Amino acid sequence: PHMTVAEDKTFQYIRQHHSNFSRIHVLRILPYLSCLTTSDQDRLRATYERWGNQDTLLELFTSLRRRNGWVHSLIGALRACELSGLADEVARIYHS
Repeated sequence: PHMTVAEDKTFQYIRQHHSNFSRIHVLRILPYLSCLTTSDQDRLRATYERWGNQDTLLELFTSLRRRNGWVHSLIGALRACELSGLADEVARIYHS
């Protein structure tokens, strides 16, 4: 019963507006996402190498969604990676 209404709403927003998020660079954002496990990190770096940014970004969001507090992890990480506008939009949806 983990996932909250706000989390789901946020995930669905990112899904519907995925092209808004295309300038995330997966490799740069990964170490900031403290909600990911070391195993998650390992797998996502290896996924990136094989499939590239665009497909790995899809996998990143579904990977995030399985973890505690991913929304706030993502918001923090977006700010840390010079994407504060994306952070603001995500926070706005979460609190809506």
